[PDB]
Amino acid sequence: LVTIGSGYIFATTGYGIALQKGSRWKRPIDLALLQFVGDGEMEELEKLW
Amino acid sequence: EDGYQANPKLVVLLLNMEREWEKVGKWEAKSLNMKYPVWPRIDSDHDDNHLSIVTLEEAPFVIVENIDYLTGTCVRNTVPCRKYFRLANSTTEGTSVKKCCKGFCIDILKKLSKTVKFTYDLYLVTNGKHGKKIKNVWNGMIGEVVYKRAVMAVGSLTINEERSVAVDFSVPFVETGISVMVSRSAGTVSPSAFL
Amino acid sequence: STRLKIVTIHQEPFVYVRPTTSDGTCREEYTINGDPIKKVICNGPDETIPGRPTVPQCCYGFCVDLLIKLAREMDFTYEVHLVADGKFGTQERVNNSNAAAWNGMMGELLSGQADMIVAPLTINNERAQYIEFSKPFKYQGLTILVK
Amino acid sequence: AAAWNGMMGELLSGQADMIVAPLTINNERAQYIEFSKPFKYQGLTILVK
Amino acid sequence: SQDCDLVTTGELFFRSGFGIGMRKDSPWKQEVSLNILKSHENGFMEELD
Amino acid sequence: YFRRQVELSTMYRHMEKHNYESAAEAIQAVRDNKLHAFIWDSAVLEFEASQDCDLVTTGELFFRSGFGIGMRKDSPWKQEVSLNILKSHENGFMEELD
Amino acid sequence: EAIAQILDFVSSQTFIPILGIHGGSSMIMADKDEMSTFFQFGASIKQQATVMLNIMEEYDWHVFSVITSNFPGYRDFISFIKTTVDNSFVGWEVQNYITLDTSYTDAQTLTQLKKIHSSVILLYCSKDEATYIFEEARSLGLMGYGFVWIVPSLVTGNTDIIPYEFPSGLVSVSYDDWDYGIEARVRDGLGIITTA
Amino acid sequence: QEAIAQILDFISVQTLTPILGIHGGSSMIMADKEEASMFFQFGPSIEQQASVMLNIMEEYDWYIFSIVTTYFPGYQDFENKVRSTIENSFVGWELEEVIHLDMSLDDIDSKIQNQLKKLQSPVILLYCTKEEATYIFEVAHSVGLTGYGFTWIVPSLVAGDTDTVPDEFPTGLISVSYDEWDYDLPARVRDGIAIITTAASTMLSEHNSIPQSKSSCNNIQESRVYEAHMLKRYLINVTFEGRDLSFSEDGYQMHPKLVIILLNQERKWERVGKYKDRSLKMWPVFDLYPNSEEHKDEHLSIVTLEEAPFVIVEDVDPLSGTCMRNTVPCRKQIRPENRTEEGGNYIKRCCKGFCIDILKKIAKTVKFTYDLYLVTNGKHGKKINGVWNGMIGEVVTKRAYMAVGSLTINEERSEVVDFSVPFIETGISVMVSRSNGTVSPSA
Ligand SMILES: *[C@@H]1O[C@H](CO)[C@@H](O[C@@H]2O[C@H](CO)[C@@H](O)[C@H](O)[C@H]2NC(C)=O)[C@H](O)[C@H]1NC(C)=O
Repeated sequence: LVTIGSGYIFATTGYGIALQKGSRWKRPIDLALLQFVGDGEMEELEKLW
Repeated sequence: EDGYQANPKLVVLLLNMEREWEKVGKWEAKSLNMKYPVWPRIDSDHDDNHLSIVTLEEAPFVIVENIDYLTGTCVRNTVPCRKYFRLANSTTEGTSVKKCCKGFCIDILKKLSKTVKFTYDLYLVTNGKHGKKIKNVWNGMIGEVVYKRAVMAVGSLTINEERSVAVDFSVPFVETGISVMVSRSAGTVSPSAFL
Repeated sequence: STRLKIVTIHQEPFVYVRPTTSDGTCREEYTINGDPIKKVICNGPDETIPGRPTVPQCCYGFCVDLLIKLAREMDFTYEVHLVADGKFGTQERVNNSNAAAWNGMMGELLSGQADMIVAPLTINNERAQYIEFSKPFKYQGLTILVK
Repeated sequence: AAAWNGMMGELLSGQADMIVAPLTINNERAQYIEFSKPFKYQGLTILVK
Repeated sequence: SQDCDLVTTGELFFRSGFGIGMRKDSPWKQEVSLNILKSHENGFMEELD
Repeated sequence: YFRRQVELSTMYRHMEKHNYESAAEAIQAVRDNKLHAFIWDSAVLEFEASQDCDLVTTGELFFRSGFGIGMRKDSPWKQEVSLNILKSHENGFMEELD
Repeated sequence: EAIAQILDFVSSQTFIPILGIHGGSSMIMADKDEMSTFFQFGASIKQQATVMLNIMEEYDWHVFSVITSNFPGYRDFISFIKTTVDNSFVGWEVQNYITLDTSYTDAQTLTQLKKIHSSVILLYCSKDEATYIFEEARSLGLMGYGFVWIVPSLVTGNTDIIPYEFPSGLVSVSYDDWDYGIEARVRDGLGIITTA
Repeated sequence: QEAIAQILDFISVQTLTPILGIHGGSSMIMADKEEASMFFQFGPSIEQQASVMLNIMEEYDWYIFSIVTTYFPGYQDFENKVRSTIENSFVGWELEEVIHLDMSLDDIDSKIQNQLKKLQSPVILLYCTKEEATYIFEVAHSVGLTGYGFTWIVPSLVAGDTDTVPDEFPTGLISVSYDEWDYDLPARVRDGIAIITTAASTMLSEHNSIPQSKSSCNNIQESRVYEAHMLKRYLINVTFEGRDLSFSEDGYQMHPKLVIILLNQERKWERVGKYKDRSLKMWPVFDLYPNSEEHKDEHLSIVTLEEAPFVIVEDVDPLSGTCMRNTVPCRKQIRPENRTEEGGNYIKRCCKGFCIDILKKIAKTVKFTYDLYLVTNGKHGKKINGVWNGMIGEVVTKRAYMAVGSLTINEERSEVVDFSVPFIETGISVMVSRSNGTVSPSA
């Protein structure tokens, strides 16, 4: 089984997490997340899973 | 060896909020029983501690398998998981306990236990998987986010504007799009144009 | 105010920057598709030649077409200029007194001179702590260019 | 709770004063007993085809 | 792709995504994203790229 | 390693449930094709790899270790032994035997 | 609490079978002597802890502290935790592991206790000691969230009376009277005697 | 007494006549001088002292610290000065807590005790009045904060007079103070007067105008007293004997000699070290910084040699002072090549790599502190004639306890010194390139 051509999906999106509209644990949550992007582990998780 | 009943007849008692030993649970034979599956919250909610959250299970983000019932325990590098055994018609929510969860989201959640320092409760959705909107009322994890059953919903869920009016996400961790997997082949044209 | 201030930066193919014509307007050009290439007059900073910091120039490209769409869609007017000191934006810790993330294009925004940044501006934790980023137009990763 | 037994416990036990075998050298064992300098440096691989 | 005398190294690292920028109290923030999402779903974004 | 590596707990059990009393049976399972894969150290295994060879070793050796004699503590000879085997390396004896 | 031991002492000399159906006699006691004694109250404290562990298994991991503070099994309780941990079937671990109370400044134990930072406090001290411990915990900050208390019969025994200062919400658990009648226990035992 | 200087600041404000002081209370650290006020204090600026505290901590490489302060003057800035000084540096040192407290009503002890009890940090900077220091120390003695492994560091004010020291202060207390030679009327006045005459010298040069003014507070201040304002700069720029009295904006001397002092056993104040210019002389006067037992945290001076990849010597940034991040310092006396004796200033090149990393990892488990330097003579241990050479010599001379590096193992060295189990596979080998491939027609 293979992807289409190169594999560009043609629909562009990334995963997201819900929060109560009123809730903003996310603005605070965001900061932790980026460094996580920057951190090598995302790629470890990539390699992991 | 204490001359005591071999199978202890035991009951679990919690020191209650107002000087009371509310019956936390009872112990019968080998099995351990707690009357309330959910963990009680002391006083007022503090620090969004143990916020309820259900993460959708899929190959990409989370994965569920049974706990090692031979030991009665969940795998060390996984997370012990719960769900509500379906009983929609029934008054009871139902209990779908003892299932372990895997995946990088699960691992991120571990990162988050430490990072945002917040305890969490995780369960599985029953009606509709990823939110489905039909007529007046929406369905899925989004429903439990709207109903106040769930604070945050986690999974392979895609982002859309409608979800955006209702709720929000600031992460965008992985690149995903609609796609097709085909078994296909390519072939020579004009025998290298006869050289 | 309907009128808006936009700061951008030279970075092909998202933002091309060319001199206006003698009469001060942008040369009419056509894309491969055949639709007229939309251009906007963007204040330009210092040129390759000595001095000449103040200039009127022509801007167009991916990000410019996006701006035009956003402006038409949310119904707002704007004025575009190229960022002072030619940079995207990073905080500098200790040049004399402790300093902010006022470096390049990003600081300009902090000052309030620019009300919106429309360019290939990477969304990251450092910047998100101080400004608001919209949903990312594109997903990209760093690579290496060689001969 | 028990001694490692087998070849090693017999050794602790004194059944065999000295153990001559192709045995890998590790810290968990090492606290309990003295070990000579290691003769070979073999590494785990997966033997299948 | 435009200059054939130049080439990229194969590895892609530090995966990251670009975005529009506004002050946190901008009244156009809610509108700016909804528009971006609509353009992605509509295909406008694909036309430009 | 699987024990201490909580990271490998999954694998620890996955592995445990299929374990053998000895190499003869463990090699045989792969040979018999009862088990698709077998995990063990190099000194005992490679010689067998040469011996039959239908089977193959793969990847990079992990968790390196050097073989040594095991003796009860305080053995007044271990040190001498160490010197002796050291000499065995020095004079190429160890090497010659291998 | 003391009463059981006393009657037990009589048992060692007399050799007359004795048992008890309610209250303190039913309450646990230190390890039985080689000569058989009276013994209905006693239960494997280890077992008792495994009961508690089941609760810990459901909601408790990396317990804050297990301390051999007072009465029987300070040394004995210490081993089992190790025995429980020794199986290594799951991923168990400990953070706090000390003893002591009354003889000197509580502080040597307290400063050590300050060092531990964990989820569930394990208690093996009498209600009297516990009374003081309650006083200690409030100053200590153990009473605050993230420091659950696991309490045995050592304290739990006074069902009728709970020291107000007892920072509630921590699990206190032992046998309950309504479930089984006190009078009910005696006939059965008599029957057992008959069958013996 | 500290308060006298403050009163004098008020007086400066009142009469606009320059005043300075060479000893004692006038000398003690004070609140940043109001700009209008004109005054001279014989002590090192609060910021400067904080800097010295940081240098001292850096010298012993105590990265993790907390600050206990009181509402006493300059407390807020102290935090600010530290925030800049600590912040600028690349290193990841940690500030644990900052505590601001005062005794109010009947609960200051409760509140202070509850507030102080949380702290766990090894290195404490304290700032307060001397007496307050007495109370805080009694409280610390109750709290157990004074005891071994925790250490306290103090600015000038608490030490006060050298002669008087309530033993309420814990021993091993580390604090900064002015040089004793400086603390004599003889020179502080000689110096002060010289400063006055140089200020007057500049009265001759700048404007050819007499500085003399009516001194009475009761009488209306002279209008031409105003001019003295400009006169202050000359005042600030005062030097004599080729020595700087130069002040700083706070009014403390701009370049004042200073000594690192510790409380020696019992009642003695012994200067552990001395500070000259930019450089810090962290002198280990007290070799054993550990109370009760010499054996605890046993010293393990270590010698190594540079080889790639394992042990790599790198030159530290000149601008970015001291080793950065991972590199660990290694010093070998800078032996002059020309000098036969070759007595040397220890080198400042940072060793880093796999060998260093292994030591760093092992050291944490071991929890033993250590000093690392580079070998000079013989490189890898060698037996030449009847005598050994290299790091092994320093192991034999007991100039090194343990030697680390790419060092191989052999029977002779195992005979003379016990060796760790080898962590790597190595040996003799060859490095060359193959010329060609053989063809056999066997297809
Ligand atoms: C303190 O005063 C001395 C003496 O005037 C200053 O040294 C002179 O600085 C001037 C700057 O214009 C130079 O031209 C002279 O060459 C220096 N030495 C002389 C005058 O021979 C010094 O600069 C002053 N310190 C400060 C605060 O700058």
